[PDB]
Amino acid sequence: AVGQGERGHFVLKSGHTIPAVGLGTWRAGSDTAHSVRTAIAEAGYRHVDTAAQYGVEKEVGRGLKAAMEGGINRKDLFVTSKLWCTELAPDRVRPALEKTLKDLQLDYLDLYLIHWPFRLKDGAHMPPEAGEVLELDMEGVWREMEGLVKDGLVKDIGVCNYTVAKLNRLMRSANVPPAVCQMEMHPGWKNDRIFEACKKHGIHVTAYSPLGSSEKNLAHDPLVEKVANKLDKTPGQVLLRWALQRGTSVIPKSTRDERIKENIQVFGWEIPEEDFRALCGIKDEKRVLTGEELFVNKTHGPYKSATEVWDHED
Ligand SMILES: NC(=O)c1ccc[n+]([C@@H]2O[C@H](COP(=O)([O-])OP(=O)(O)OC[C@H]3O[C@@H](n4cnc5c(N)ncnc54)[C@H](OP(=O)(O)O)[C@@H]3O)[C@@H](O)[C@H]2O)c1
Repeated sequence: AVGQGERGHFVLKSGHTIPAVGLGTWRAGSDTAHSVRTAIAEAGYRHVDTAAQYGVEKEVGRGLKAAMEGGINRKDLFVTSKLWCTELAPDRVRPALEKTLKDLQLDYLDLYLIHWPFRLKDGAHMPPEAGEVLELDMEGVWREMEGLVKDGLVKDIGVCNYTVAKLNRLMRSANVPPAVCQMEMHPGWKNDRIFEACKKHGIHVTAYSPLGSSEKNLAHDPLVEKVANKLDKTPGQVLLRWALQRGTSVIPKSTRDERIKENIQVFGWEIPEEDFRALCGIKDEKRVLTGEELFVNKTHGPYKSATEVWDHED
């Protein structure tokens, strides 16, 4: 699905549109403001993805402000933030959003996501010590997030890093189902299982770490590079276009102006079926972001391995 032009977009269940390409901001650092302004004003991005836990929201805010002061309406932008683990209790949801909106210098978010489906204690360590991973009242948290929508502070709500079982648990109790499920997706980790479950429920999927992140960057993968040279495009452009053809929005992160400009030029051309199949053919070995260092305590639990974080669905 698409919108057409570099204004390509997907449609959420609420009728609101999400631009197909967004700017990621994890580890964007003290360049964040510049990258956000450049991406929006010069490269024509209309979607920014951030989070409180990234520590860059104030910077994103200054960037968004500068971009809008140059004659772009707030309505045209799509801003996503995320509710962190330590704030996953009903009475912490609203204060967390207000802080995010204040740092971003906004009055509403377009999308507010559960960052991870795990509650952490205040002052939790990495890895977490005994009793620092707490019990999650998912139903109560989600009810409060529905209230944010009702008040108009958030236009849509959703989740990240979910399993099929956790999705079913949420879908049982929810009045407003999740608009978006944001997941690690790239060649080498398709996660078709979660994608199919989201497709069934009409939930839109955003591919995070679409280039394999910093840790396992795929821009010098032999197969990706072969396709890139064949089509006269960059490896990044191929990786991102591959995702759009699967039907997921993408949020590639870069702090370099030229890469920011490149990453959105993924419309008006396609990856042929043979090349698409070859990239899908890369085996799903391992994920870059396991959540092990955030939630796994091997000795005391309650989560003693990475497979327990993903409900044994790998
Ligand atoms: N929900 C979650 O839990 C979650 C988890 C991970 C990520 N995310 C979100 O998704 C966004 C993207 O994921 P990610 O930041 O992990 O990684 P990514 O976008 O897959 O990869 C970014 C890395 O590739 C480089 N890069 C960017 N464009 C390139 C190109 N055209 N050619 C070659 N290299 C390129 C970047 O370096 P330079 O910056 O130096 O250009 C950076 O090192 C994050 O910023 C965040 O918004 C969410």
